[PDB]
Amino acid sequence: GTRYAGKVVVVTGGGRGIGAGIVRAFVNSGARVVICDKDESGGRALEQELPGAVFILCDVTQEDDVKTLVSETIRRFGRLDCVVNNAGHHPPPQRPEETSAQGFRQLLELNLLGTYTLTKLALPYLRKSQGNVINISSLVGAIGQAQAVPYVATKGAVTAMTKALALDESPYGVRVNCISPGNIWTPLWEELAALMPDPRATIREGMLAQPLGRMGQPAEVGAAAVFLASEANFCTGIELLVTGGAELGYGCKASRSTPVDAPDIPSG
Amino acid sequence: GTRYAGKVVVVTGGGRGIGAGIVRAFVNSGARVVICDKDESGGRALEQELPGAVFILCDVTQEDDVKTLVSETIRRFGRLDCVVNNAGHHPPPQRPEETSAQGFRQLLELNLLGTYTLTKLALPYLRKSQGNVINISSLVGAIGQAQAVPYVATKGAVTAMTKALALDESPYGVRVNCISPGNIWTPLWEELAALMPDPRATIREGMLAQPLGRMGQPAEVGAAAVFLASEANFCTGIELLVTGGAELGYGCKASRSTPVDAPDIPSG
Amino acid sequence: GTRYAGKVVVVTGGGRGIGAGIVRAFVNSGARVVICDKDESGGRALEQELPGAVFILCDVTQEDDVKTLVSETIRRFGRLDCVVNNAGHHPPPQRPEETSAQGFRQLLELNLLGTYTLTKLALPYLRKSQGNVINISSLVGAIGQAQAVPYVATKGAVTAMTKALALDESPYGVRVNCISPGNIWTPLWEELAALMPDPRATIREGMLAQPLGRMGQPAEVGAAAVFLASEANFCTGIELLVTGGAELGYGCKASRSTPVDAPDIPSG
Amino acid sequence: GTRYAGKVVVVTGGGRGIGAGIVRAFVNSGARVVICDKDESGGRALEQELPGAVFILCDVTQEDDVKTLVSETIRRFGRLDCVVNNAGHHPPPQRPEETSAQGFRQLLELNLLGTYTLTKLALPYLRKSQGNVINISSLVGAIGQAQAVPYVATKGAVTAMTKALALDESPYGVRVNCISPGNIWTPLWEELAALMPDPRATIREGMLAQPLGRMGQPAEVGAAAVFLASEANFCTGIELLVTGGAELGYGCKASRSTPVDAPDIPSG
Ligand SMILES: NC(=O)c1ccc[n+]([C@@H]2O[C@H](COP(=O)([O-])OP(=O)(O)OC[C@H]3O[C@@H](n4cnc5c(N)ncnc54)[C@H](O)[C@@H]3O)[C@@H](O)[C@H]2O)c1
Ligand SMILES: NC(=O)c1ccc[n+]([C@@H]2O[C@H](COP(=O)([O-])OP(=O)(O)OC[C@H]3O[C@@H](n4cnc5c(N)ncnc54)[C@H](O)[C@@H]3O)[C@@H](O)[C@H]2O)c1
Ligand SMILES: NC(=O)c1ccc[n+]([C@@H]2O[C@H](COP(=O)([O-])OP(=O)(O)OC[C@H]3O[C@@H](n4cnc5c(N)ncnc54)[C@H](O)[C@@H]3O)[C@@H](O)[C@H]2O)c1
Ligand SMILES: NC(=O)c1ccc[n+]([C@@H]2O[C@H](COP(=O)([O-])OP(=O)(O)OC[C@H]3O[C@@H](n4cnc5c(N)ncnc54)[C@H](O)[C@@H]3O)[C@@H](O)[C@H]2O)c1
Ligand SMILES: O=C(O)c1ccccc1O
Ligand SMILES: O=C(O)c1ccccc1O
Ligand SMILES: O=C(O)c1ccccc1O
Ligand SMILES: O=C(O)c1ccccc1O
Repeated sequence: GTRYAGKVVVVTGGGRGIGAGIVRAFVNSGARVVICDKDESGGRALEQELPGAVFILCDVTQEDDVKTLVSETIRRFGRLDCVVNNAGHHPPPQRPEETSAQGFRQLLELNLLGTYTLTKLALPYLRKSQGNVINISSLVGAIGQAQAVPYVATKGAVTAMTKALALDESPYGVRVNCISPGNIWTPLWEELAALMPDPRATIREGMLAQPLGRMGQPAEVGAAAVFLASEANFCTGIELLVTGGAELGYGCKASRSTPVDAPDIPSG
Repeated sequence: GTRYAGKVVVVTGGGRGIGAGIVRAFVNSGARVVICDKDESGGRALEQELPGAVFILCDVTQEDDVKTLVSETIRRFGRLDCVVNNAGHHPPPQRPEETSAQGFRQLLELNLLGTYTLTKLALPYLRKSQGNVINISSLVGAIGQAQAVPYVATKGAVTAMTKALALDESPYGVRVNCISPGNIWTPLWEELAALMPDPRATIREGMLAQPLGRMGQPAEVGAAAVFLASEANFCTGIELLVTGGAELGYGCKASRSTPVDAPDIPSG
Repeated sequence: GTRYAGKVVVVTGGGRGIGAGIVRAFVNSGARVVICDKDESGGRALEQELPGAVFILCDVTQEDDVKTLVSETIRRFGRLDCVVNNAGHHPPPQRPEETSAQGFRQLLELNLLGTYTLTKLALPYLRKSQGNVINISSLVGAIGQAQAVPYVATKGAVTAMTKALALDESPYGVRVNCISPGNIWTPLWEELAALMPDPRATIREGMLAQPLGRMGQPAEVGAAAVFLASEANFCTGIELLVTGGAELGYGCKASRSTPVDAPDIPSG
Repeated sequence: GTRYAGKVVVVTGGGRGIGAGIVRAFVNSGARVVICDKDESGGRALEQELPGAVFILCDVTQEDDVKTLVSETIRRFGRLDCVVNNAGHHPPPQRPEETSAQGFRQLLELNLLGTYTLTKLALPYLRKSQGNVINISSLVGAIGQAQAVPYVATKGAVTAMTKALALDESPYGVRVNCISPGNIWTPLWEELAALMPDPRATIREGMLAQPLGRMGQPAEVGAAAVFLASEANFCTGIELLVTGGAELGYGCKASRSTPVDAPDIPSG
C-alpha cells in the first residue's frame, strides 16, 4: 500500500481496539505511525510487531505527556501529517442519578479535552504539512444512548468541535473530520458486556441493533480513517458513520422498565 | 383560542386521521379552515360539526380540482394565510421487486406533486398575506423504512422541497416548514395493520418503536401545525419531529429474515 | 393565557436576553416561574415586574446554589414541572491557539455541567409531576462556528445530552428536549458585536446570515419553549431549530483570510 | 490498484463530469466498468481510452434500455457487483412559478425513477454477488437550494430511497449508500454558469460557498465511490458528504431581492 506513504500519523489510544485497527490501517498504507497510549502493554506489542509503528507512552489528559508526545514526534520524524484522536472510554451503564459531576469531569478530560489538547499542540505542524485531524466520536453523540449521559455528552462535544475546527483550519487547508462508529466489537465492548447479568445476550442485542446483523470491526474503522486522511481532500467537518445502519428504520426502543399499554390503546 | 384568529387555512386530506387532527386544531385557534379531501364522507361530517370549517371536494392529483379549490377559497374568503399539505398515502408493505414504476409514479402524484401543485397556485396569495406553508412529511423520509421504497422516496422529496421552498419564499416573508410524524395512530395505520397476519402484534410493535411507549395522536400533530403557523415566525425550512423519540438510541433493527450469527462471532 | 397554568418552571439565566424571553412567555402562559440568575439586577427587576415570576439568586456552576434553588422551589411551591436550562455564555471570538484548556473547562462548567447538575437534582421532582426539561443549545452545535471551538463543543454536548436524557427519562414520561437558536438579538449578541472593529457591520452580517433577513427575538424562543413544555407531548429528544433558516442553502463560507483562487481554476 | 479487482460495475451518466470521474476511479481499482450514458460521444471516448471500461448506450428513463443494459452486463460479464446511479440533471435556475408539473415529472423520471429502475433490475444479481448500490444525490437534498424546487425534491428522494433500500437489502448483505456532493466543477456546472449574466462571478460564488475555498473535482467523488464499494463493508444507508464544508458555519443567505433592514433594527 502507498496511499499515505511517509506521512507521519499519531493515533491516541492506538494500543488495542479501534485504535489498533487504525494503527494497522495506516501502517498498511505506508505511514509512520506514532502509537500514543497510556497502557504500555498493548502499544509496545504493536511497536515490536509493526515496524514503522512506534510507541510513545502518553496519557492524553496530562498536558505534559501531550507536549512531549508532540515534541518527540517532530524531533524524531520532522513532520506531522495526521492526528487520529481515538483515546476514549465508555463507563458502565449508569442512570442519571448514578452519575456525579466529578465523574462527568473526568470523562470530559479524556474524551473531549484530551482530543482538544493534542489538536491545539499539533495544529502548528499540521498547518505546515497541510495535514488533517480525525476524531473518533460515536453514533450515540448523534442519536443518544440509554444510561450514558456523560459519555453521550462528550461525544456530542467531539462531533461539534470537529466542525468548529474544520472552519477555523480551512484557511490553512487543514481538513478536520470525525468518524462516528456504531457498535464495534472491541475489548471495551467485551469488558462492558461482561458486567452484565447475561453478557452474551447483551452482545447479541448489540449485533441485532444493526440492519446488517453484526457489529463492526476495528479494521473497518481503520479503513474509514485511512480514506479520510488519504483520499477525501474535499471532505472537511463531515461525520462519517460506521454503524451498520443502526440509525435507520424503526426498532424496539421502549425500555424494559418503560410502562407500555396493551395494543388496544395505541396512542394513550 | 385566538392564536390564529380569522386566518384562512387549507388542509388537504383533512377529512380523517392526521388531517382532521390539524383541522380541529386550527378551528380551535380561530381560523377559517377549508377542508380539502377526495372523500366527501369524512369532510362533510367535519364541515357540519365544526362551523368555520368548510369542505371543498378536491383530489390534489387533479390540477383542475386544485385550481378550483384555490379559486374558491379566495372567492369565498378573500385571503389565504396557511396551506397544510397533508393528503398522502402509505401503500401496504412491499419489497422492492413488488413495486412498479407505475405505482411509484402514482404515489409521487399524491404525496409529492399534489403538495407541489397546491403550493404553486397558493403562493401568489400567500405572498400578499405573508402566509406560510406546512407540509406533512414523515420520519421515514429521514431515517428510511423497510418495505416502503416508493413511500420513503416521496417523503424524502417532501422534506427537501420544503427547504427549497423556504429559500425561494423567504424574500416575501413566506415561511415554509414541515412536520415529520413518527407512528401516529390513525385509520391509515389501522387499515395497514389489518393487512398483517397479526394486526395487534403489529400495532404493539408500532408502540414499542417509541421510547415513550405509545404512538402519537392526530391532535398532537395538530398542535405542532398550529405552533408552526401561529408562533414560529423565526422558523423556516425546519423539520419538526413528532415521533415519540423513535429516532433515538439503539433498537432491534436486524430483520426476521436477516441472517444473524450467534453472539460468539459478533463482528463476522 | 392558560396553556401551562400553575405549572412550576425554573429558568436559568432568566434575567435578560433569551432567558427573560422564556420567563415572560411562561408567565404569560400562567406558570409559576422561578428566575434563576447569577446577576441580581435583571432578575429582581423581572420579579418585581411580573407577579408569579420569582427570583432566586443562583450560579449554576455552584452545586450548593443549585441544591438550594431546587430545595427552595419545592419548599416554596410544592412541585416542579419544567426546567429550562438557559444559562450560558459565548466567549469573544478566539482562534484555537487563543483558547486554553482552563478556559474550555470553565466554559463547560457553565454551558454543560450547570445544565447537568440542575437536571440531576430536578429529575426526582420532575418524575412525580411527569414534567419535562428544555435545554437551550445552539445551531452552531449542529453545523459548527468559526473561532468558537470551546463554545461549539459545549453546545454539541448539550444537544447530545438532551437525547441521552430523553432515553433515560422516557420510562417516567419525562420529556427532555432542546431548542437550537440561530442568531438571536440579545445583550450578549450586542456585547460581542461591540468588541468588533465595526459592530454594526458585524450585526449586519448576523442578519444576512438568515434567509429571513433578520435575527430572531427572545420572545420567539420563548414561544418555542412554551410549545415544547405545554403542547408537544409526543416530542422527546428533538432539536427544535429557531434559526431563520440559517442552516439552509449555499452561502459565503470561505473566510476573509482563506486563500481562494480566481474563478478560472475553480477546483484547484 | 487492486481494491475492487474484477468486480463488475455499472455507472450511469458515466460519459462526462462526475460519472466519468467515478468510471476512471473504478477502472483504476481494477474493476470491469460498464459506462451507461444516453450520449454516445463521451462514453465511446472513455471506452476507447480505458480498456476494461465498456460503453453501452442507454437512457435510464427508458425501461427497455435499462433491461437491455442489465441483460447485456450479465451476458457479457457474468456478474454484477456494483451499481453507481449517477445519471442526473440540474435545470437552469427557476422560481417556483417558473416550474411546471410536467417539468417536475420529467426531472423525476431521470433523477429518481431512473435510479429506481436500474436498482430494481440489478438487485437479483447484486444479491448473488453480495454487491452494493451507490446513488449520487446532492447536498441540496439535505439543506435545500434556491430556485431549484424540482431538482432539490428529486435529490431528497434519492437520499431517502437510499436508506429504504439499505433496510430492504441488508438481509442479503447488499449495502446501499449515497454520496451527496456539494459544488463539483463539471461541464454541467459550466453550462449552468454560462446561462448567467456573469458566469465567472457565479463560478466565484460557487467556490466561496466552501470553507475550503474551491469546488470539488470529479476524481474526489470517484474516490469516495470506490471507498464505499470496496472498503466500507460496515456502511449502509449513509450519506457521504463531498462538499468542502459548504454545510458548515454561518454564511450570506439573505438573497439579493430579500428585504433586509439596516443593522439598527436587527430582529424586526
Ligand atoms: N467500541 C465501540 O463500539 C465504540 C463505538 C463508538 C465509539 N467508540 C470510540 O472509539 C474509541 C476506542 O474505543 P474501543 O472500543 O476501541 O476502546 P478500547 O478500550 O478497546 O481501547 C481504547 C484504548 O485507548 C487507551 N486509552 C484510554 N484512556 C487513555 C488516555 N487517557 N490516554 C491515552 N490512551 C488512553 C486505552 O488504554 C486503550 O488502548 C473511543 O474513543 C470510543 O469512545 C467505540
Ligand atoms: N399515520 C402515520 O403514522 C403517519 C406517519 C408519518 C406521516 N404521515 C402522513 O400524514 C398524512 C396523513 O396520514 P394519516 O395516517 O392521517 O392518513 P389517513 O389515511 O388516515 O387520512 C388521509 C386523508 O387524506 C385523504 N386523501 C388521500 N388521497 C387524497 C387525494 N388524492 N386528494 C385529497 N385528499 C386525499 C384521504 O381521503 C384521507 O381523508 C399523510 O400524508 C401521511 O403520509 C402519517
Ligand atoms: N444570543 C444568541 O444568538 C444565542 C444563540 C444560540 C444560543 N444561545 C444561548 O442562549 C442562552 C442565552 O443567550 P443570550 O444571548 O440570551 O445571553 P445573555 O448574556 O444575553 O443572558 C444570559 C443570562 O444568563 C445569566 N448567566 C450567565 N452565567 C450564569 C451562571 N453561571 N449562573 C446563572 N445565570 C447565569 C446571565 O447573567 C444572563 O442573565 C445561552 O445559553 C446561549 O448559549 C444564544
Ligand atoms: N456538478 C455538481 O456540482 C453536482 C452536485 C451535486 C450532485 N451532482 C449530481 O451528480 C450527477 C452528475 O452531475 P455532473 O455535474 O457530473 O453532470 P454532467 O451533466 O456533467 O454529466 C451527467 C452525465 O449523465 C448523462 N445523462 C443525463 N441524462 C441521462 C439519461 N437519461 N440516461 C443516461 N445518462 C444520462 C449525461 O449525458 C452526462 O454524460 C448528477 O446526478 C447530479 O445531480 C452534481
Ligand atoms: O456506542 C458506543 O459509543 C459504544 C462505545 C463503547 C462501547 C460500547 C458502545 O456501545
Ligand atoms: O411512518 C410512516 O410514514 C407511516 C405512515 C402511514 C402509516 C404508517 C406509517 O408507519
Ligand atoms: O450562534 C450562537 O450560538 C451565538 C450565541 C451567542 C452569541 C452569538 C452567537 O452567534
Ligand atoms: O448542488 C447541486 O446539486 C448542483 C448540481 C449540478 C450543478 C450545480 C449544482 O450546484
